[PDB]
Amino acid sequence: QAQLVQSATEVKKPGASVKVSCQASGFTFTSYGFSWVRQAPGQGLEWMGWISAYDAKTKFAEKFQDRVTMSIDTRTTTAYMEMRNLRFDDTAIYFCAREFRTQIVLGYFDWLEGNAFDMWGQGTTVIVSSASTKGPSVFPLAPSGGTAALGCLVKDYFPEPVTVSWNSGALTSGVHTFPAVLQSSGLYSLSSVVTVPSSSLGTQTYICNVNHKPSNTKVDKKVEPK
Amino acid sequence: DVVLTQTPLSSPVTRGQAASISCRSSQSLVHSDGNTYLSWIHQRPGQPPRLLIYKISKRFSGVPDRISGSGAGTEFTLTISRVEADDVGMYYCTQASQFPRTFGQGTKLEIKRTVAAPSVFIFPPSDEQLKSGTASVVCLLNNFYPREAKVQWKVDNALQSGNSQESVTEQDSKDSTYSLSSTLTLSKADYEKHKLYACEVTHQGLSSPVTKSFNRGEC
Amino acid sequence: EYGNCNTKCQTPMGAINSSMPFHNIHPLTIGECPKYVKSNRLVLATGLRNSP
Amino acid sequence: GDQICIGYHANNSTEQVDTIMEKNVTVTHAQDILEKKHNGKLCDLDGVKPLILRDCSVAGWLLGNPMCDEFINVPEWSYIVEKANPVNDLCYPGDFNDYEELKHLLSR
Amino acid sequence: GLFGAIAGFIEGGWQGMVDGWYGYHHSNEQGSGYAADKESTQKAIDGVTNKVNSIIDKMNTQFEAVGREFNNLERRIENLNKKMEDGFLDVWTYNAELLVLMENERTLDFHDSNVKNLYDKVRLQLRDNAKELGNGCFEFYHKCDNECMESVRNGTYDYPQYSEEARLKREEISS
Amino acid sequence: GLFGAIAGFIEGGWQGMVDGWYGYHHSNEQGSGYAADKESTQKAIDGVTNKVNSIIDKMNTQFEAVGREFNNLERRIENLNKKMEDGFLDVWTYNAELLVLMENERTLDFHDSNVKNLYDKVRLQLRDNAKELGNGCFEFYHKCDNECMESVRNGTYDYPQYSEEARLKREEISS
Amino acid sequence: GLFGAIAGFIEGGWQGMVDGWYGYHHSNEQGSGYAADKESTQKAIDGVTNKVNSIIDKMNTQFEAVGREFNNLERRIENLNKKMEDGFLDVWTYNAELLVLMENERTLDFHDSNVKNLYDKVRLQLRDNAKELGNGCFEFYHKCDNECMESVRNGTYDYPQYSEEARLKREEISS
Ligand SMILES: *[C@@H]1O[C@H](CO)[C@@H](O[C@@H]2O[C@H](CO)[C@@H](O)[C@H](O)[C@H]2NC(C)=O)[C@H](O)[C@H]1NC(C)=O
Ligand SMILES: *[C@@H]1O[C@H](CO)[C@@H](O[C@@H]2O[C@H](CO)[C@@H](O)[C@H](O)[C@H]2NC(C)=O)[C@H](O)[C@H]1NC(C)=O
Ligand SMILES: *[C@@H]1O[C@H](CO)[C@@H](O[C@@H]2O[C@H](CO)[C@@H](O)[C@H](O)[C@H]2NC(C)=O)[C@H](O)[C@H]1NC(C)=O
Ligand SMILES: *[C@@H]1O[C@H](CO)[C@@H](O[C@@H]2O[C@H](CO)[C@@H](O)[C@H](O)[C@H]2NC(C)=O)[C@H](O)[C@H]1NC(C)=O
Ligand SMILES: *[C@@H]1O[C@H](CO)[C@@H](O)[C@H](O)[C@H]1NC(C)=O
Ligand SMILES: *[C@@H]1O[C@H](CO)[C@@H](O)[C@H](O)[C@H]1NC(C)=O
Repeated sequence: QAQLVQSATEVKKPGASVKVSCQASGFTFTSYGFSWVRQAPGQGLEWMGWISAYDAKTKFAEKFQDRVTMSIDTRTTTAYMEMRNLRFDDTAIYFCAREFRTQIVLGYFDWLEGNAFDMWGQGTTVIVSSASTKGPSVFPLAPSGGTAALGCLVKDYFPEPVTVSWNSGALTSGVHTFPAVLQSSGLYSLSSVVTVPSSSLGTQTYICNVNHKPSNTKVDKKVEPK
Repeated sequence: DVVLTQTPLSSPVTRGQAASISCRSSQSLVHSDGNTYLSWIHQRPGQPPRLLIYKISKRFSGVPDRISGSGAGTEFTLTISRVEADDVGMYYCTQASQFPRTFGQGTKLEIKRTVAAPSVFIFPPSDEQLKSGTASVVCLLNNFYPREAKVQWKVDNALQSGNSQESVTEQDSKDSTYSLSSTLTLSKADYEKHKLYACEVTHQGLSSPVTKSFNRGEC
Repeated sequence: EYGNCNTKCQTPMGAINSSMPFHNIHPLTIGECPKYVKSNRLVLATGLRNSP
Repeated sequence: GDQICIGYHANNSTEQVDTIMEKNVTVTHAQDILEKKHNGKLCDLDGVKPLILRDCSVAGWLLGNPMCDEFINVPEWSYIVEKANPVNDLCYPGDFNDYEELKHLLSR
Repeated sequence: GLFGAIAGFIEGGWQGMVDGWYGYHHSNEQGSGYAADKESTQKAIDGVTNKVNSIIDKMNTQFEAVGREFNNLERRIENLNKKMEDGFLDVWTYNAELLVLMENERTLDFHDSNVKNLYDKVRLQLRDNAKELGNGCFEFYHKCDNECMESVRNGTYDYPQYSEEARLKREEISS
Repeated sequence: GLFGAIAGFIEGGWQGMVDGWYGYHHSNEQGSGYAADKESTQKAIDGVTNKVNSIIDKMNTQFEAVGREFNNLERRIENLNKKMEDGFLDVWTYNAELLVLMENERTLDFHDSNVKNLYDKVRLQLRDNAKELGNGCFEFYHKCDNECMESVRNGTYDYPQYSEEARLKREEISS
Repeated sequence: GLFGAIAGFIEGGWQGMVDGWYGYHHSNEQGSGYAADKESTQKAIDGVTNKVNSIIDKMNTQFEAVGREFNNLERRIENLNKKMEDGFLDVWTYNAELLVLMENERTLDFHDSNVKNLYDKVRLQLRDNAKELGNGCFEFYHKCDNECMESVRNGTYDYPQYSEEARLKREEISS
């Protein structure tokens, strides 16, 4: 099936550079062009430039004109995007979007190979931070008839993400694993909460399972009433 | 450059009702072939965008006939005629008849449900965290709507400022509610120099501000 | 008079904001301009002879 | 007997083109490659505003002809726009030495 | 035209074929209908696109400022500039005009060739399993339902399968 | 040539056909003779006329006065003018020369195509009522008097009328 | 391509034919093998040579000295020279680029035509003494040793000699 698969995430330091790839498969690579589009945390989509897989011809955005370079390898049906001089602002997801192969199009019939932004890659996260890989500290959030609320505080880790589960994935409803925040220190932190019956405390053992894939740091922490 | 002015930025819509998103271009988008390459894309949280409409009004493969595009010239309109949970996310109008390419600011669709007030909960910092030198005092607003809320931290009746971050969940599929988490961040020094920690919450679903609180060391 | 726009190519009669290879507007241009011709109509065929 | 035919497209186009050997040939699709449209105003050129002198010559503006109101002191421009016959050149009659070359210096 | 097909042995095009540049019209027991050939239409749209884009692309565009900077005692340089200015306009006007006239002939001959090649593609598939009516149509010597017509249109027609049925109908016409 | 007819499967042209560019030579009981095809000759003369006229028409001609107006201390401008003058002559000399070389090839291929198309026109009329000798001639399987030859030459040949007489002569050759 | 032969009804060329541009591959009792057709390869190499030589020859080359001879108070002439210099580079860059693009299409169509014409040359020699397989090959209805294959390749094939043997094999296939 026709698809675009981008490269894995990149953790880079300020001043460094990154080269995200996008591999086409299942369609004629040279029948298409490719726009690069980014999504910064909380921000809307931002066009970065375009490159024809037929021509090698480029088109550029004002903001990235200088520090971005696009290229193409027709033997591995792969499009690339290189960014020089990485900044913090550059922390973002970078999408590779399929588009027109030429700037003048004769779209005279509707089924023709064309249609802009009809196929997207899964995205590549580039993180730009002069912090370094760190496993989280995991602290309990202790509960007080009624609906009881408890949870875990997964703190001071890097990079994203952390997965959180409860009792080896046994408890799922009631749960809320929050999106992480970036602290002033440069490390991320989140908390995972779950509501349960008051008549469970002491009767039921509640443990949050915290995995941080980037450092291979696994931690299970039981939450006891206080 | 072509500017695309998308409106509104925020689109609460009750399940079953219609949503109507507007896109105005600074300038004609008719390409040299007669076609106007004004498109709509949609982005669910945690996924790549997917094409909904191309050429003003044509449905991409897979797209229901309840999703609908219209317009001419410089005013374009996407309507979604009976909204579901899977319709929530960001919507962008986009143009590819000209370089540079342009996107709209974005429109966030969201399910509008009956107002539901948050179950609030405060959490003292564990003894383990007081050993490492810093203090996390967590406030939870569980399962509310609408999104707009105000957390205010108080330490011995003194409003805090610029020492806490909050994170909000994505809207829930079944009950369309949010949760929000405010985290007060202090030193072991400053934590043991006060007694009363209180969390005060203003929401539409409450008539009076609700306050959960605790005294240090008394649990 | 000034009209708060931007071009790559500027004509005494007004601005040309376009990427065609020829234009017939005015010779006394300033910018990255199309090539000036004394022509009313330069039209390339793309489709076929039309019926009947 | 059952049939299959090969054929080609036709439509309601009235777009006409010429060839070396024929004129006014109607075709299904065509493409203009001649720009004929202008916005009818003076714009910035690559992000830099022009210096528009309404009723003044370059000489009037430079020397400070009292009818040539002291300009907003635009610190940078891309080109200069003079009227065809500026009313306010030299108010006291005379000559400007190497004027045309100074004007070309001050163009941008 | 050069290739003899368009406005030649195929008289006139088809208003009823909306979805492509070249294609087919079938007629059998189930009913008649039009179908665009997408391989040859897409190829052609690729070529013509490329043609148009090159005519525009390959133009080299530089920054030039052109005005009238010479005074009343520099009429000889002003005339040197006029001869230059006017000279380039004569060149570009002639090249543009002839370029368009000449590539317009080649584009129409391209379509002619594309149509003739498609006819030859079906010709070579059907062989003697069909009569060649000479107006761009083939009269089949066998029964050809919709799945058979699709096989002609997508280049997988099975000559052997229908070969016998066909020759019995050809033998029969020899009476 | 490109279309294989002129100086190809038709070896050499006809001195004896004075009244047109392309035509016929018939041979029957009444006698032989040459006849110009006027439709295809007039079409071709229309196209080539149009070609010639456009190559001349489309040239834009302005008034220019060119002399040597610079003095002995203006050699640098005089050389700027020479570079300009010489530059345009190099351009016009190359374009004219290639234009002629290139349109001369297309004109001869045009004639080739015109002749091949005419052959195909008669081919499609006669079908199997005549043998195809392969040198540009058709040997008729029936008796074809002058009014029959005229019907071939003006595109109204009646295949049905002679169809039976023809197949009896083809059947007969199978002995 | 325009003529339907190269990368059309003949799919792909022949790595094994080292000694020419177009030619033959035979297959009989004695063995198979490749042979270049020298008449049509030499003709084509004549044409393409002539093409290349003309594109180079016809350029008119004059002596020109181009420098920067104007001082700091002659910027207006210096700009007249720049407009001139830059103008001719835009002209020559566009013409060269399009000339190459356009004559590259004609050269490839030339080869296409040359191959189609050769196929038609063998077609016209063999007539019905061979079946036409439609992929560029002829299946012979008779036994054709090496001296027979040479006669096809050098344009002296004797149809009459093999004509009877052939029709007995065609009659036989009608069972
Ligand atoms: C015409 O073209 C120019 C670009 O050459 C456009 O100018 C851009 O847009 C605004 C001004 O309208 C500037 O602030 C940008 O910096 C320009 N971008 C550049 C130089 O890359 C202009 O918008 C276009 N005008 C129209 C009507 O389409
Ligand atoms: C070409 O068209 C043929 C005819 O429909 C296709 O072959 C048939 O496909 C249908 C599916 O609609 C099947 O039910 C039949 O079993 C197929 N028939 C045969 C004889 O194979 C075929 O898929 C098409 N091929 C290509 C390459 O487009
Ligand atoms: C084409 O030529 C034919 C053959 O001569 C013409 O038809 C005949 O015209 C003669 C007049 O000289 C009549 O005596 C015959 O009765 C006609 N015969 C038939 C069978 O019709 C015909 O007029 C010509 N048509 C065109 C369109 O040029
Ligand atoms: C074309 O090839 C044929 C076939 O070989 C040549 O004719 C034969 O030439 C051989 C010499 O190798 C003789 O032994 C035979 O007697 C010839 N056979 C016939 C039937 O003539 C012929 O010389 C070649 N002709 C040209 C013009 O190249
Ligand atoms: C040509 O036909 C189409 C058929 O849908 C129609 O939309 C169009 O209006 C017609 N003609 C013109 C000149 O627009
Ligand atoms: C032929 O072209 C001219 C202008 O080029 C136009 O005025 C005229 O109406 C055209 N004729 C037809 C039949 O379209």
